[PDB]
Amino acid sequence: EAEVQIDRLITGRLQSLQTYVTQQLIRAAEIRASANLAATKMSECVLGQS
Amino acid sequence: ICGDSTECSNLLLQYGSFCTQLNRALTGIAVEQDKNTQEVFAQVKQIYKTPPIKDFGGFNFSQILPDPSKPSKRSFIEDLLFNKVKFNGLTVLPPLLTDEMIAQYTSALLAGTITSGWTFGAGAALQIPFAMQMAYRFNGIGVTQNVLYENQKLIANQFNSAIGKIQDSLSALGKLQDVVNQNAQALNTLVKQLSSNFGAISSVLNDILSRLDPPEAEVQIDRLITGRLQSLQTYVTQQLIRAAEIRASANLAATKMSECVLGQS
Amino acid sequence: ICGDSTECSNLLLQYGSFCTQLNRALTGIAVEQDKNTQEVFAQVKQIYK
Amino acid sequence: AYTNSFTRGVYYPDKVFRSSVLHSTQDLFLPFFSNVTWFHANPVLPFNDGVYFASTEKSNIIRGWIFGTTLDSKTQSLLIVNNATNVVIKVCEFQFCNDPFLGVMESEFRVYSSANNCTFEYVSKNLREFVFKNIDGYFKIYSKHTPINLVRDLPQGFSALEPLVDLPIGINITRFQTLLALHRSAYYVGYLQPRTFLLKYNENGTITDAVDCALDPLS
Amino acid sequence: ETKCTLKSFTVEKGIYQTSNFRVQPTESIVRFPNITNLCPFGEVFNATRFASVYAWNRKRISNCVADYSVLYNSASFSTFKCYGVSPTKLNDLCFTNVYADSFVIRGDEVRQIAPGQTGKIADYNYKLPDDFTGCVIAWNSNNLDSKVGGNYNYLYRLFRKSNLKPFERDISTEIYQAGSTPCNGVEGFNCYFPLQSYGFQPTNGVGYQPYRVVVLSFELLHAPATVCGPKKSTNLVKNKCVNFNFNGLTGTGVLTESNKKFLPFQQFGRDIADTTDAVRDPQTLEILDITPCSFGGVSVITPGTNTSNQVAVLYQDVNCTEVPSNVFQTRAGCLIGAEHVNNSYECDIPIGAGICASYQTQSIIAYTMSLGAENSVAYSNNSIAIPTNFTISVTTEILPVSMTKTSVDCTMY
Amino acid sequence: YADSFVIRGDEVRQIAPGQTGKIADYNYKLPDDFTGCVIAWNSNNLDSKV
Ligand SMILES: *[C@@H]1O[C@H](CO)[C@@H](O[C@@H]2O[C@H](CO)[C@@H](O)[C@H](O)[C@H]2NC(C)=O)[C@H](O)[C@H]1NC(C)=O
Ligand SMILES: *[C@@H]1O[C@H](CO)[C@@H](O[C@@H]2O[C@H](CO)[C@@H](O)[C@H](O)[C@H]2NC(C)=O)[C@H](O)[C@H]1NC(C)=O
Ligand SMILES: *[C@@H]1O[C@H](CO)[C@@H](O[C@@H]2O[C@H](CO)[C@@H](O)[C@H](O)[C@H]2NC(C)=O)[C@H](O)[C@H]1NC(C)=O
Ligand SMILES: *[C@@H]1O[C@H](CO)[C@@H](O[C@@H]2O[C@H](CO)[C@@H](O)[C@H](O)[C@H]2NC(C)=O)[C@H](O)[C@H]1NC(C)=O
Ligand SMILES: *[C@@H]1O[C@H](CO)[C@@H](O)[C@H](O)[C@H]1NC(C)=O
Ligand SMILES: *[C@@H]1O[C@H](CO)[C@@H](O)[C@H](O)[C@H]1NC(C)=O
Ligand SMILES: *[C@@H]1O[C@H](CO)[C@@H](O)[C@H](O)[C@H]1NC(C)=O
Ligand SMILES: *[C@@H]1O[C@H](CO)[C@@H](O)[C@H](O)[C@H]1NC(C)=O
Ligand SMILES: *[C@@H]1O[C@H](CO)[C@@H](O)[C@H](O)[C@H]1NC(C)=O
Ligand SMILES: *[C@@H]1O[C@H](CO)[C@@H](O)[C@H](O)[C@H]1NC(C)=O
Ligand SMILES: *[C@@H]1O[C@H](CO)[C@@H](O)[C@H](O)[C@H]1NC(C)=O
Ligand SMILES: *[C@@H]1O[C@H](CO)[C@@H](O)[C@H](O)[C@H]1NC(C)=O
Repeated sequence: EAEVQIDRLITGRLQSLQTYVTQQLIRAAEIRASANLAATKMSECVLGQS
Repeated sequence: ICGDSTECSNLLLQYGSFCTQLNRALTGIAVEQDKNTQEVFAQVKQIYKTPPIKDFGGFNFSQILPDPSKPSKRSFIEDLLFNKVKFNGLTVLPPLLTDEMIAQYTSALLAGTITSGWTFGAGAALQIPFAMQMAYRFNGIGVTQNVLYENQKLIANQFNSAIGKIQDSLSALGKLQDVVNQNAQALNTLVKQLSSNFGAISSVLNDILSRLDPPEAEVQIDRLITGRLQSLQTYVTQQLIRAAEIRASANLAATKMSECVLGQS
Repeated sequence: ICGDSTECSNLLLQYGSFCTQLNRALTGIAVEQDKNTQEVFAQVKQIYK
Repeated sequence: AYTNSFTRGVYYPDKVFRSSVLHSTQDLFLPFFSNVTWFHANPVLPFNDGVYFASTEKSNIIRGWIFGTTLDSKTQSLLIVNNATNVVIKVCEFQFCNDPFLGVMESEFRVYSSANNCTFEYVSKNLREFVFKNIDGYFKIYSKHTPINLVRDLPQGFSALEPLVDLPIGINITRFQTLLALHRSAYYVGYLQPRTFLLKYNENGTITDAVDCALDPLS
Repeated sequence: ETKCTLKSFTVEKGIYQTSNFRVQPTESIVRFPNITNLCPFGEVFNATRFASVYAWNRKRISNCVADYSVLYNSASFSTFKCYGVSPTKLNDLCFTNVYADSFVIRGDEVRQIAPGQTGKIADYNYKLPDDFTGCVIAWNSNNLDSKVGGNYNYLYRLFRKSNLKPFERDISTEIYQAGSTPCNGVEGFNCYFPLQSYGFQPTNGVGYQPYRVVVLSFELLHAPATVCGPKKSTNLVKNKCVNFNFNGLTGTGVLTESNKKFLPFQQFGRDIADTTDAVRDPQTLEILDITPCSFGGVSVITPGTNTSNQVAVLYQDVNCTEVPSNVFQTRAGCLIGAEHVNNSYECDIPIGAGICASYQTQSIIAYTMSLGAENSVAYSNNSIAIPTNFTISVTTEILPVSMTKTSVDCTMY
Repeated sequence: YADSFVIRGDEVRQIAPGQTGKIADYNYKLPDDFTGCVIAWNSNNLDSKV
């Protein structure tokens, strides 16, 4: 009888962990573009005159 | 999910903060859509006006300046462009800026350019005659500036004919139709997913509830809940992926407005 | 999911439009890939020699 | 003889109004461009899954059908008749003439010779289409009456069939026949299969066009 | 409610979604089909001439709408016994067939019409099985069947070889047979006809006057559906969130007069995305639209608890006429608790559709944001402006480059 | 808590969470998230008399 009750917890916790991991991919793809812009500004405004 | 019923709400309360996360995710998207528009269009300090004359060296801007005989005060080409493009918990919020306000930002950007060249994008607007500004720009592409003054009439006629061809080429906007289409089609699927049992006896929370007794009905209502929560997660994840694509496009638009409208590239 | 089995296929119909959604998502990113290389390489009008 | 339907045998799948909405359904339909038997003037046919049935005349030679599994006693059957008065639905155990009909004095009805155990009664050129089906003890009948400008040949066109009757009988059916008024002083039979169609709804809510989605690649 | 939604004691300026507003409907108005007929009992009961007791009749009532209440409460019946099933629950059950048997007997012979009896009637005239299911009804009929001089048309059988099987019937007349002997058709010593006749007279003590009897026998079998109880209804309304049921269609909403035209066999209409949006009234046969009842979101506008504890409330897209001072209507909903001014400032707290709010004039006010100042360039065909000085300015720009690296251990979580 | 009573033999299946019948309807009703245990034994010789 405890198998049926443990599976209900396993399914929920897996869902929650995988939601966490999707939203981190989507947030990291946005931090990546900001850092790519910062790297271009360091080249074009600090080591040059734009 | 539930929708009116009360046997559903207590069962869904058992899932934690799954619904709080989804509302946060959708609210962030909606707040980002106003910042997109503020970054593209509110790029000007003052609301500049063109003078009542139109002596611009033979250049004719009448098809792109605002139309005073209208409630919206759009231009002719902005009027051509605007003629070519309640439920189960779903709601559409209005944008913070009306498109009267957007047309008023664009006409001020236009009058800044026609009257001051590129000086209003770097400080206070300094007037200059339009032919002399055109001659400064011919220098920027490496042509000597008497080539403009000795060909002024021909150059103005060519501009005027090219501006005339644009309306005919207009009266294209598929990139703006695709966004509207993909969003409406993704919102239609979420509503259609409410008539599926997901492996319960039926898909309507009353007939399951008035044809079984609680111990028996809770089993089916949990299947319905699981399916309907999966549908909403699919919807929200795709809206998150689709909004990051719209943001990269509004960022390109802001850079173009800065670098192609407020200067010479 | 089912792999040539009608018993499984009719039970899969009780979830609605999940497979239509999945195929639509995967096809849209196969169309984007040809646009990707058209935008990089076909930047020239004539074939110069 | 055999003939070709073109776009025939479309019925409203159920109640519920509706307007301009290319709505998609899965049901039992008569496929487009089908092979429909031709009869002149008749024999015991099968049923096996619903039936399309058209007919053409100005007089009234077609005077109803008879249904069932054995068309006799020892098992129950339906009987749908129309003398010059009006329709007479009936459900008993019968004894049917192997060649049953009615005359035209104007005395008639050599149809059966037994009316035992009746469990349901009821009493009260041209193209006349009918769709008969039998699901979950209900015997549904759709129908439509269009006027031809011919006398007795199957025309071309689109015309959706509206539900008429509903009978909670319970009867089993495997066979059916026809009834004709003799001489004393043309009809077709299609069958229905599970297809998927795309119906175009008008703004008043009528079906004006359809698409059979298994005809060809374009469809 | 905002502090509770955020789980904090200090809210910073902003706009927060706090809950929801859902109009409430009352009463459960019902609807159905006009009370049609009520089963066929005409002949079967109000007949002008009943049937003998030795050849009873047998009517096989069939698919219909039977209302045993008009029977049960008619108070004209001297005997109404139900055996398989108590009487009040008849108008709530469904069977396969009902049979009705009819005949006429003496007054004190009504106690042999019951399961498990004996006597001249139950032995060989009419026998009821031992697990009967139906009901037995009986009423006196002295004035109809008894006539001066004696009504000798009502016979009964008084001799038979063997008692009847239940529901068996025997209309023969072959002579009887007394002690061992031929008796080839002819009365005489030990032998005689088998039928006698009640000679009914109007001056006969009760228990000798004719009673008419009807025996209903419900016999189930099997089917998909049939007769059943009669549903109730009420008087549908309009212009009021309501909880409705239209012969099966269960829903909620405001009902309104329509101007669409169904086809005369269609009950309700559906939208694209498949939601019921019109119905037809089963009694009056008119089309009514069913628009979703009011509803939306509620937002709270606060200047921040470190400034004030006043608050304004936005009732997302909803006419400021059914919300339950300053009530102000916006393209974005109904705003309560802020006053509308005519000035225009820079946007502070964004409401929507060009409207912002601020804590200035205090309290909370509404208005239309300001795009910016107004600069008028003195443009001419031979004028130029040239700067004579400059300023050196320095500004900042802040950019995120990284976030925190986290790891999880699936199994341990 | 221990509750005690006497019923017929085939009415022991209504002493369970989520049942219906003359016993569970209005004689003795068990909540729908019961926690304990139900014990029952035949007692023909003690309670039934000639
Ligand atoms: C600027 O160009 C527009 C054309 O797009 C001119 O307006 C048209 O002028 C012609 C004759 O030159 C008329 O036949 C059309 O009816 C005009 N269209 C309108 C008024 O919508 C306009 O005159 C030009 N501006 C100047 C100063 O010449
Ligand atoms: C159902 O019964 C009601 C009455 O019980 C019918 O209402 C009548 O409608 C006609 C309109 O043709 C009026 O002239 C009568 O005065 C109405 N009678 C009453 C008592 O109000 C109603 O028509 C019946 N339903 C149908 C479909 O006919
Ligand atoms: C025939 O049977 C009918 C139905 O029981 C009898 O009808 C009713 O008479 C009472 C008067 O006591 C009325 O209140 C009811 O409205 C009648 N029912 C109907 C017709 O709906 C009737 O009395 C019987 N025959 C006669 C004339 O006695
Ligand atoms: C150009 O602007 C500067 C200010 O930025 C002027 O210098 C200021 O002059 C005033 C009055 O003489 C002083 O009070 C300030 O201290 C000066 N500022 C600084 C930073 O030294 C300067 O005079 C202007 N030049 C011209 C030609 O107008
Ligand atoms: C219908 O089927 C019969 C079966 O033999 C065939 O002979 C006939 O040609 C078919 N008719 C059409 C129109 O295909
Ligand atoms: C028509 O046929 C039905 C079949 O039983 C019969 O009841 C009816 O009386 C017939 N019509 C006439 C006028 O006899
Ligand atoms: C059907 O009719 C036959 C012969 O008339 C009879 O034996 C049988 O009892 C009838 N069916 C029923 C259910 O009474
Ligand atoms: C119809 O005939 C089939 C024969 O396979 C039988 O099994 C079925 O019970 C019949 N229908 C009914 C309602 O009895
Ligand atoms: C039916 O449809 C026709 C054409 O679609 C339209 O003109 C008419 O108004 C509609 N309603 C009617 C005929 O009542
Ligand atoms: C918040 O409160 C602190 C101390 O009470 C005060 O110094 C600060 O100005 C306040 N902030 C605002 C925005 O009023
Ligand atoms: C709200 O309802 C009233 C009454 O019909 C109407 O006058 C008003 O225009 C409605 N609100 C809007 C924003 O139209
Ligand atoms: C705002 O100005 C308008 C001008 O049309 C006037 O009618 C209105 O009363 C003013 N509002 C207030 C609050 O004074």
